[PDB]
Amino acid sequence: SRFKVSKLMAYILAHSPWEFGLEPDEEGFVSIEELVNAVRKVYPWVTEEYIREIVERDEKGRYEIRGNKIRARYGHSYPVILRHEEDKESKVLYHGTVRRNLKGIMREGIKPGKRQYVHLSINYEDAYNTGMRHGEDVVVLIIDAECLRNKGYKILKAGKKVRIVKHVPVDCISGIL
Amino acid sequence: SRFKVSKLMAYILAHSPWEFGLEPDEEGFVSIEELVNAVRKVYPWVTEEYIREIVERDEKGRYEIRGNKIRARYGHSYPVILRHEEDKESKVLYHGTVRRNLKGIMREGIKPGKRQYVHLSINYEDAYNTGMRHGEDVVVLIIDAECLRNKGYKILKAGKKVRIVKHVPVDCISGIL
Ligand SMILES: NC(=O)c1ccc[n+]([C@@H]2O[C@H](COP(=O)([O-])OP(=O)(O)OC[C@H]3O[C@@H](n4cnc5c(N)ncnc54)[C@H](O)[C@@H]3O)[C@@H](O)[C@H]2O)c1
Ligand SMILES: NC(=O)c1ccc[n+]([C@@H]2O[C@H](COP(=O)([O-])OP(=O)(O)OC[C@H]3O[C@@H](n4cnc5c(N)ncnc54)[C@H](O)[C@@H]3O)[C@@H](O)[C@H]2O)c1
Ligand SMILES: [Cl-]
Ligand SMILES: [Cl-]
Ligand SMILES: [Cl-]
Repeated sequence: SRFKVSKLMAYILAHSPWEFGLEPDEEGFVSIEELVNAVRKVYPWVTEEYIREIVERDEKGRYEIRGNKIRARYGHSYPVILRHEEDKESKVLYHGTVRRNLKGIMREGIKPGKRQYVHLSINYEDAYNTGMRHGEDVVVLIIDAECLRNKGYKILKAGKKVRIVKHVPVDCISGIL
Repeated sequence: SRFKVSKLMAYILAHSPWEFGLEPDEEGFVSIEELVNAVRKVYPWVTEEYIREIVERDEKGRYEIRGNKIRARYGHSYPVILRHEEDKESKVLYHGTVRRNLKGIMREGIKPGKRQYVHLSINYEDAYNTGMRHGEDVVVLIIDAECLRNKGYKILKAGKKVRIVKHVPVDCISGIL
């Protein structure tokens, strides 16, 4: 299925490319035919046209093709240089987490942890879906983006609905749902 | 949670699809995006990727995806046409029920009742758990599957653990757990 192939694409591109012999450039980009060969290791119906259709029909916009190079735009577990467009439009953003983290967040703000950035969503639905990775008892913080920027933070457009920012101080959290 | 959304998928696919606007075919298949859109009236965060993940991780293999369509494989409360492969490898199967039904079963054998088929399990554990739906005083009948096949019956692979047979005569009940 496209879903299964996409999961392997995320694994290869965002998490363990070297296991397959790929060498991401400093922005995550690999050659698409190396990627296609690696995916056929597992799913041999896959071709370059199939990879491209997945990229182009992705509602997240989580993949990016440039020439015959391809990457995950965001969410890697390894360091990448993220040179993304600034979001200046959004007034409200959302961060999904589990309730046990509120204690930390309300006194520390939202911190990027082991990533370069904190990940937000322009929709509460997406923030909830992502906050679910850490457990059942999901809460979604409402974030004041104009307040973020006025503190001097820049908000980048990592995906269609994903937004990233170095940090969210408590002052910028305007509700919990 | 995956629990609640799987329960809603079971309700929709196996019990009440019409109330959601879906129109199962003669085999119980609905379009996946129709299903996703139905589930999102209750759990608005649910995506098609989340539903495909549930199908994949279901330890029963109770859902089936065929192309862009999805069904419950067995266990509907409404009548559906069942074209599953024949199980020839299992030698013993299990039927979980409650003690009060023993008087009926030993008089008559195991009867499909409202369903097209009796539902058996590959696994003693799962037979027990399913039997608990009808009360707390559960007994699991050991069924001679080789006997059923020598008697004519065709046993089918409804699920990865579920097997279905039209009727189990008393002569085929090898014991009581
Ligand atoms: N969480 C969201 O709202 C959201 C939005 C869009 C995309 N995503 C995607 O999900 C993945 C990242 O998941 P994630 O956002 O859970 O990050 P993560 O998986 O790296 O986990 C970091 C966790 O730390 C928690 N945390 C942050 N500040 C804290 C503090 N001060 N004290 C205690 N805990 C704190 C966060 O809420 C989060 O649960 C990426 O692929 C990203 O693109 C998440
Ligand atoms: N019974 C099991 O061990 C078992 C195994 C695998 C899956 N399941 C699943 O459980 C769901 C319901 O299955 P079920 O088997 O509980 O059936 P069911 O819920 O449709 O109820 C039928 C009941 O009638 C009882 N019965 C059968 N013959 C009888 C007789 N002659 N006299 C009196 N009572 C009699 C059965 O033991 C059962 O308790 C289905 O989705 C099915 O796939 C059940
Ligand atoms: Cl990922
Ligand atoms: Cl505007
Ligand atoms: Cl059910």
